[PDB]
Amino acid sequence: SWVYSPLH
Amino acid sequence: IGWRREGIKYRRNELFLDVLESVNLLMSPQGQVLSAHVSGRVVMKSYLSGMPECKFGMNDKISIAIDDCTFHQCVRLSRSISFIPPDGEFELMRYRTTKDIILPFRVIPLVREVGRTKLEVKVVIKSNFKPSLLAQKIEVRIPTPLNTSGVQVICMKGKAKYKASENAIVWKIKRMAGMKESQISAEIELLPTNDKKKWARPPISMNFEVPFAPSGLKVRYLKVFEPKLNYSDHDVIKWVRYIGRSGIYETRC
Ligand code: NI
Repeated sequence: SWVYSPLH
Repeated sequence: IGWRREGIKYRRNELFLDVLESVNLLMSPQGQVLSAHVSGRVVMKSYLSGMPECKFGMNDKISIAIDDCTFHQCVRLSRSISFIPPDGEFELMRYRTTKDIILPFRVIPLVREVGRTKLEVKVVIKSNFKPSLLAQKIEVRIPTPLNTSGVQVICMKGKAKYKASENAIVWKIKRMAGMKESQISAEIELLPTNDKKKWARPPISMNFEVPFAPSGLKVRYLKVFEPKLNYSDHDVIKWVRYIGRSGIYETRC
């Protein structure tokens, strides 16, 4: 499980 | 509404979305998909002031196709997905998929018998995804027969060990970019045995982790509306992460 990204 | 209290407030209204999927595959030695499905769930972690009414939209005009669904008893009938989330962390939905799934890895087994003394094994894996995405925690398990006296192995990537007490060569690779391929070569040395029934070969097994939904699912948007408080949808900070992990992912050989 990973690093988050901006939704957009 | 017995799952969210009245006076919640955060300056810095933020939400995190987790899209978690395991992709299961049974494949013939020639590359025919014998069986395949994805089961997934969306976890939401939200820190939002007040009593926000959220709208979760994804690329499933059915653009992927969902076989089945379960929602947190907080989502409302119609049409789209609507709800006032519990504060913090909860499971938004479980879903199932079977069509047009993306198989991140293609395992290609090659097995030659050499006399009654030795088995030659070559296994190739191929990353089937964008070259700029990285897979990790890659593990390939090649079963070995009961009457195995020892094993030779070479691999230009990762590391591999025969574990006798487990009857498998285990190949470990830290990361691999999409659109690549890797070889492993093994020579399996055999003890004399009951020449009757052959080796009923278990399939070659695989584990991996990828930063995308193998179902092809994408979050299109998550919209927050809190009619009362000063903040609106554009004030909310939004994050997403996709983790596709292998469930059962085997290739007969
Ligand atoms: Ni969190």
